[PDB]
Amino acid sequence: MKVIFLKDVKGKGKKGEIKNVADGYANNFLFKQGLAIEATPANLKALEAQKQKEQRQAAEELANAKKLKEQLEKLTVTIPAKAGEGRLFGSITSKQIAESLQAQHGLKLDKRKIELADAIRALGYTNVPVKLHPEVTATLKVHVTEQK
Amino acid sequence: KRYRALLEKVDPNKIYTIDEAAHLVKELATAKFDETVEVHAKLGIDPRRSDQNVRGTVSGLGKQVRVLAIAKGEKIKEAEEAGADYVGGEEIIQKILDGWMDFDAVVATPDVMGAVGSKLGRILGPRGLLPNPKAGTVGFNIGEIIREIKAGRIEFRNDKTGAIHAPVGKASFPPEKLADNIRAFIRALEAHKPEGAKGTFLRSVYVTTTMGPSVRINPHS
Amino acid sequence: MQKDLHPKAVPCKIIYQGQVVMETMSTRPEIHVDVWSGVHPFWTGEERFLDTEGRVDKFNKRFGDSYRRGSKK
RNA sequence: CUGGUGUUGGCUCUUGGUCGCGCCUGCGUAGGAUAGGUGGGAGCCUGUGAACCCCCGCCUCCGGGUGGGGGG
RNA sequence: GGGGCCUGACUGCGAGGCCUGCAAGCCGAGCAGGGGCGAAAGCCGGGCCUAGUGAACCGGUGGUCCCGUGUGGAAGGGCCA
Repeated sequence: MKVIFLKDVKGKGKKGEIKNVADGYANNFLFKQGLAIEATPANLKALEAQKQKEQRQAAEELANAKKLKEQLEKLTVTIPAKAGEGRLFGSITSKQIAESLQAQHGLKLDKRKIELADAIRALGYTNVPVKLHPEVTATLKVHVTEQK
Repeated sequence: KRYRALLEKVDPNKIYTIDEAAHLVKELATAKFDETVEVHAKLGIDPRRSDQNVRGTVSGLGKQVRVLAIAKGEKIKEAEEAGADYVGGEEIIQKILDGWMDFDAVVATPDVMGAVGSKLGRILGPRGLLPNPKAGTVGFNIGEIIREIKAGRIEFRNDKTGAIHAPVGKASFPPEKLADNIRAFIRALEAHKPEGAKGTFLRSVYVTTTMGPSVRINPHS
Repeated sequence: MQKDLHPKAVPCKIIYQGQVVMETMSTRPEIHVDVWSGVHPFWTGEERFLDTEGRVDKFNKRFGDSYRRGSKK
């Protein structure tokens, strides 16, 4: 019995789970029910197919990432605000980061991103380790100044 | 210590060859003086029916083979003069069990063999000292048997539980000689096999040196 | 022809008879019965070209039901 | 009427055999047995280098261990 | 009726007759290999006889090494018992 999983066997792992839930048994209960299919050259294919597709997705984004990755990693974080002689009067929220970086340098990057104890306020040269893609991101250089 | 040493030198699941195994037996018994090597193994048969009893001899002795003569009187005399060496009676039997073992070969005069098989069965049946009949060592011609001992035979005979054994390699006799007699025994016993006996003959076959490590081998090499 | 199995044919033929064996294991045999009988599998529920139900039996079943060759489920 | 089999699927509770492995373990009355027995003898003269001999207490009649303390 | 060693109460065979509708059944000198009893002439092919019995098949088992369904094997079979 080529048990083609569409969920459980435990709870729902509809991933590469063809079990021998034998004959009319697994047969009727399980898929009559409606929680998967029998090999079906059509579905052995299926599985290899949609899996492939997700693979394209994954590696792919790895790439979108990397491109934006090296480019930014290279560039310089330029941000102008107001203050006194150390920390701006209105705190730096990388929210502000995005607004700015995208707004002026051109690239589109999150907010929930980056890594931040919190808002900073002691100007210019301080760098931010900024998460970007799940296993690689960019620790980058940020400079802000009171354009005064 | 003495033995964890040895214990790591051999393995927990492998059947080496006769010459090779030999090299390891010596590898293991550095012990005092020298540790006699023997062969010990399992006979797929059954002892509760005299029919399978695998015993007799296999083929070094000489005019050197000191012999004991187990008899009750006239036979004490006969063994004596014939040319025994240590003659006596059930008394000699009790001394052998107590702490005496000098004789090389032992003969018994068919009127004390019960004694020979039960007091010292477990005194003579290891190295071979329990008067063996159609194996020149028991008979009203105790003198005759003691006279013949020499030629170069070392016996063997299945113990009640199925294992047979004896001396197949001095821990010093060349690994080649170790392989030599280990093999020869393979032959003598292998053949000795009892008639009404099926299944699989040689079960577990091992070699070693009395006190110490025991290696299982393939008596086919 | 209302007993068969849609996918293939399996009803009929079938002639039994008993004896009193004991043969190739020393000495011959002996012949008895002379009867004929039925012999088949089992049917169940599915549908074709707007309802129908099906029937068929065991074997074919596990099959055509798993799939379908001239109707469906 | 009745064992196996078929579409007669899930969940858990359970006692049986079997071979394998892993360590257990006794009684034919000082020559018929020592912790059975055959290969031995109780070590053919012996083994981690922590309880070594003397000494309490802990585990299926006990050694496997036992905590040691002790130690020519 | 006793003692002595011994076992032919053997194979391969039997020329030729008894009784016979059938198959049976029964008998036997001599011939060959191979023994046993005696010195040997010779007897010994169960027994003092006439009852102690039975087809053909159907199967077993101890030899054969004939047949072996492509040939090399073997299931299986033919023959001896």
